[PDB]
Amino acid sequence: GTTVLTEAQRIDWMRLIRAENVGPRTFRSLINHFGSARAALERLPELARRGGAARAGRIPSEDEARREIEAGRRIGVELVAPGETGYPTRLATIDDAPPLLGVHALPEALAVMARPMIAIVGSRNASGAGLKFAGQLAADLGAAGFVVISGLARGIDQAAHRASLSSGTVAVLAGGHDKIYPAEHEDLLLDIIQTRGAAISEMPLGHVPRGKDFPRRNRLISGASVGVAVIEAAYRSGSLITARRAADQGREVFAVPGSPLDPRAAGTNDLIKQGATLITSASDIVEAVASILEGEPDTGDRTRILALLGPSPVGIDDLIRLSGISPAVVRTILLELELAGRLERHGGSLVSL
Amino acid sequence: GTTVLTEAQRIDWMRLIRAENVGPRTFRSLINHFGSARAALERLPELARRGGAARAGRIPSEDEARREIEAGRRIGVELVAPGETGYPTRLATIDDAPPLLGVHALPEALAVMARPMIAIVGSRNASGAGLKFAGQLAADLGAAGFVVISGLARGIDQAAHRASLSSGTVAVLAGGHDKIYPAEHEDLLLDIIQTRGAAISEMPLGHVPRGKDFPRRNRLISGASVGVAVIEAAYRSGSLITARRAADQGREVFAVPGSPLDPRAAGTNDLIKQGATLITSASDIVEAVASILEGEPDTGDRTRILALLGPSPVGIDDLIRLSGISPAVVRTILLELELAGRLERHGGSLVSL
Repeated sequence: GTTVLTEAQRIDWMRLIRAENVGPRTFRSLINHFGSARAALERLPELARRGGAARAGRIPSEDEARREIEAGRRIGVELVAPGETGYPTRLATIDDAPPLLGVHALPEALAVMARPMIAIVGSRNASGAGLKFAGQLAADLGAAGFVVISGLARGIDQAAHRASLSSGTVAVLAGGHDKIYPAEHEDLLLDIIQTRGAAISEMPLGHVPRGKDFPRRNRLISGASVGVAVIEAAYRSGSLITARRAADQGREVFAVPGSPLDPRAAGTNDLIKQGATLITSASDIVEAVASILEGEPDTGDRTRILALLGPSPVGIDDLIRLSGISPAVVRTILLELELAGRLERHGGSLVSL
Repeated sequence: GTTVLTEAQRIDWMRLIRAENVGPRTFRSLINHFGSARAALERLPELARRGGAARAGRIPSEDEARREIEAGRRIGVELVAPGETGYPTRLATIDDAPPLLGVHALPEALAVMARPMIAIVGSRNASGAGLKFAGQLAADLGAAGFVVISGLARGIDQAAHRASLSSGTVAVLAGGHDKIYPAEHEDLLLDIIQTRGAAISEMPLGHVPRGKDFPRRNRLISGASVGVAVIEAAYRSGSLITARRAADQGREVFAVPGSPLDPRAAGTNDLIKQGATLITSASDIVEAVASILEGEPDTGDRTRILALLGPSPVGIDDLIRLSGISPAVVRTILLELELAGRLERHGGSLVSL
């Protein structure tokens, strides 16, 4: 597999993301500014004080971070960073990407995370017809080669996971890998792993999912995908949160239509009114995403690297962390740019356009 | 009311449109080229011969044309041209506008034709829910001030006419004013007239509607409207013909969504996929058309007149015939253009930009 951080670096990444007042956006900026997690961690106390806080912010020790990384390994969870095997590329490109993603899959099956994914979400209280449609859609997308990503929820999510087991499905957990919600889906999650899929989470081990953790996780469902399909949704359905994240991130949103009188079609019909793509079958999605979805650059890779470059020098490390693109592919792109004459190479692995 | 043709001119218009090989597009070009129907009628025999036809094309006499105009008056039908009271303005702007439109309304009620219209069309074999929706939609649009135009068909059309009687509805007939199809809708048509609406037709008196007359009439339903709403439509529904005409003419098309499993939602769902506006209520239409829908020019009038002008001189007659805009309003627009310095006035009422 591809590895981008030393064991010492992964420990420092764990210490930093778990630090008080450090979220995914803070982490990004800290690395952008100080060049490494090690360097960021040193400034953490003085930054807080100079910022005007009363007291020191909590910062996990080296030992606490190491224990958490080992505790995860003991139950089959690998903690991966952008650019590494197991970290889905599209996810690295969101504004608040998780610096470390805990991925639980069979030992040789981590590559499921490199495949193109479609999110299928919708009502927890779903109609019989919605469940049926969600299941057929997931089976059809899987047969076309997509991984189905969803949130292990009651209703639409589980129908989509259940029908995509054999082609590969990913579940995004709202809490720790060892604290599954809903409890009735523990069996399903194990079947997902056993059929060469994966569970992913950014939360600490032992973290019991709380009400507020569910919306937060939705950005990862949309973030890893090349498209989000909403099957059914009344007003106030949590699945419409996934749709809203998808739109913020620039992912295409697909919605299944229904009758104006159908309460479970109110949210999906409204998505369409607001610009989501109306779908009646998997082919509508496949045709839409065909457009986009080894050191060889994939569709979009060159464009995404160019976009992260500018008149101010950046590290190849930074480009990998910010784009999720494998090290080999980023190197190929920078090489293409340089000897087309469009790249300036500076001291210590730093590059400009 | 507004009158644009003398009785002698209307007779010549009747002779010409009823002439062998002269359709609405031919009529337009003949007037564009020869300046009047009288002048066109003289060339008709020599044009046909020089065109390479074997024999003379049939041309109605003055007496036959006059008899048809009088026969229509005897049952309450007025034959109107673009620019006149009773001729709906938007209809005059289609490529194949009827030169004379037979309009049947109460004596003082011809002004219903100047009001903004929304077409409501759909399945002849409609669901209970579709009929209900069509009825509520027509009543709501009518209460907002629109006239509902439709084709007197079984299913969706009649539900829309029935619910819009009191605010005003227009029926487009596939045949003569005295040959109603379906026969079961004779009573309904009379109720439309009695409640200050209208029936319109471009067909001769005594013309029994044939299979092929139905599609031809659909362009008038869409043509007179500022928008066409399709309520339900399976594949091959005749209502999708109205939608296709609407799109060719540049009218906005609205479609009511349904479940992917609903056979009556296949055509409407597909319209949406192809760019029609998804609606779940009258407000979606009202908001969409707000944008657009006395010598005072209305929204769009100035733009439409300017578009018909060019470096080559045209008559004010031509502009009225081609735009459907009242004589007084066209004169106001040309006056605005001229003394803004943008108009050239030539000999014999001819103008250029």
